Amino acid sequence: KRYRTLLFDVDDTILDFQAAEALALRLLFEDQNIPLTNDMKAQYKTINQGLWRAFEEGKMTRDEVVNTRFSALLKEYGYEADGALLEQKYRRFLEEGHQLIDGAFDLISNLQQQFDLYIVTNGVSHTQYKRLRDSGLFPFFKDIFVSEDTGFQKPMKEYFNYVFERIPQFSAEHTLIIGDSLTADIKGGQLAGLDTCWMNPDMKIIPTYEIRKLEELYHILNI
Ligand SMILES: [Cl-]
Ligand SMILES: [Cl-]
Ligand SMILES: [Mg+2]
Repeated sequence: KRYRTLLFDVDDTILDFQAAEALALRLLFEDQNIPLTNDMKAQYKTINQGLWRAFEEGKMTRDEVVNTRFSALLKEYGYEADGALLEQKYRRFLEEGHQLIDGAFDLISNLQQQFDLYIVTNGVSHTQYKRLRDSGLFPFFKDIFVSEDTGFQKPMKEYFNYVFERIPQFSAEHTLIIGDSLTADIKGGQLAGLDTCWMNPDMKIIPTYEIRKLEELYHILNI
């Protein structure tokens, strides 16, 4: 077939969020003069993933996710913390990290010439615009669809409906979504009636395609 419209997730799809996060956590903890252990990093990631999942399922706001993750983590290690203040510091550090996924720039640069590209993301709009710009990816996308502007969030069908209504001459059948989240991107997109491409470099709901490297999309899209 011949897709015309490509919906990209941002974090761990085209930008290396793991890298950004690793640095921002270190800088947050340095700032707070709190030792950051490998165990603490592992617990952060379970806590953070659990909060985001709760948000995705509609049990929590995104503000709560971001403003309680650090207070919840530190509580388990004997520190009482202002979650909101720590998130403000963290956010400032995170926005400086604009590390790319291997081959992302080249890929997006080439695909822009033959497809219409859109961003679909639940991340903080200020954060996503800055990193997309600093990485060089920004100019290639026709529109940016952030959860915070919609009243909903990936994977919710109402988020994808908001997106579809706002893409001119939208055709589900000629639309591919590319993303790393099996639940947010792949299951969201499939339920919303779209083909899906699961970005899964670490080889962890059946997608139309599953890839290890962004460069595999050249073959999938026949170009
Ligand atoms: Cl997202
Ligand atoms: Cl975040
Ligand atoms: Mg992602």
